[PDB]
Amino acid sequence: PLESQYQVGPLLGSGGFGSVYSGIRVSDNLPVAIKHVEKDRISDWGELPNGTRVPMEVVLLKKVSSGFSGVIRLLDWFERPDSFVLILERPEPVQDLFDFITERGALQEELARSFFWQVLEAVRHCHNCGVLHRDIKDENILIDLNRGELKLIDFGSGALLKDTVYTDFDGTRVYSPPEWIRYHRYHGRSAAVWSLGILLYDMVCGDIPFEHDEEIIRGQVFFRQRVSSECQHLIRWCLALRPSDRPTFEEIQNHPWMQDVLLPQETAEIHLHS
Ligand SMILES: O=c1c(O)c(-c2ccc(O)c(O)c2)oc2cc(O)cc(O)c12
Repeated sequence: PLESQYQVGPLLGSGGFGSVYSGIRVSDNLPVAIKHVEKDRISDWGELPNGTRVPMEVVLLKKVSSGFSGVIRLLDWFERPDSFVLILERPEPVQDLFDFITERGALQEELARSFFWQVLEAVRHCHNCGVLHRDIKDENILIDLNRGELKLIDFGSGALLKDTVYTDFDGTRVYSPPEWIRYHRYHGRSAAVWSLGILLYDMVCGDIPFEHDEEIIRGQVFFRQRVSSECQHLIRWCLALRPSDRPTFEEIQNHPWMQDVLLPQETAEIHLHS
């Protein structure tokens, strides 16, 4: 087989998620993203059904890879002496939500509703597959600008979903809940809802609501942009200080602010000018 099945293109990005390059599967010109991850920098390892040591990221991706398009799919992976190479889907054209928000500022509520709904559907799919992302944020969401479809990326801080407490976390701090800040303890679902509240605020205000630990613990949300009362209400519910006071995914999707969502294709035609 060998890495020769792909043609490497420009470097797309680099950070705590490794180095990701644009690529093309040679056998059928399929667009792909090629992620290199150094073995030394992988902290959380897992096991494949057959007893092979792979990055947790590979285990989680396999569990969420199938028909549904709300998550970027793992097409293949390789092991090198000092690294792992993951071959992932690559929509074209695409822009991550962080760059999209940097360029356009705060999003109209109609656009934030379509986007947020799609993130909720993707997170539900991950949880239904027994996977917790633990790093939901704008930088980890890609927008397929032609189809108006959002795709979750970088499962490198994720874990298998469980009903017991998590005492470890290596995702983004400014998106982490007060219970992790103060006690180093959180439950998967409620911590995810907290990050979804941070993300929703980020979408409708153009920036995250909290920067310091003190602000997260206090949980007081100030709106810097004009935002409807219903949206503000949903945000404040997602950012409730007590985990049990937060909405479940069902309660979020049945909220009045979430009604009459646009389909992804309508979303692109009206807001992505495509
Ligand atoms: O298709 C793409 C993709 O999958 C990824 C990706 C996947 C997993 C990661 O962990 C990550 O950091 C990036 O980035 C991209 C960046 C681009 O500019 C354009 C793309 O088409 C992709």
